[PDB]
Amino acid sequence: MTRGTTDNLIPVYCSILAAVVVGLVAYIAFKRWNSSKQNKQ
Amino acid sequence: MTRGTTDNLIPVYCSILAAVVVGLVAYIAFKRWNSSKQNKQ
Repeated sequence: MTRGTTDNLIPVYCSILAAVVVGLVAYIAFKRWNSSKQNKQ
Repeated sequence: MTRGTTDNLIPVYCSILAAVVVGLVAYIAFKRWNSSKQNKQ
């Protein structure tokens, strides 16, 4: 619940990283699925 | 480069977490876009 009682701060790397990762995969996944084919992943 | 010579170990929480997060958002995003509408995000 407290997670180190940092209240959004300490976990800056895991937060910024996870964000870029999620969004990134979404930008490519949502784009590739927008119309692009798979052709053997 | 070595990061403790553990080769993917310490960052088990950030790894497992980021994974579930990314995939999750993808399962909902890829599903909602599969046909579901937005109607004001």
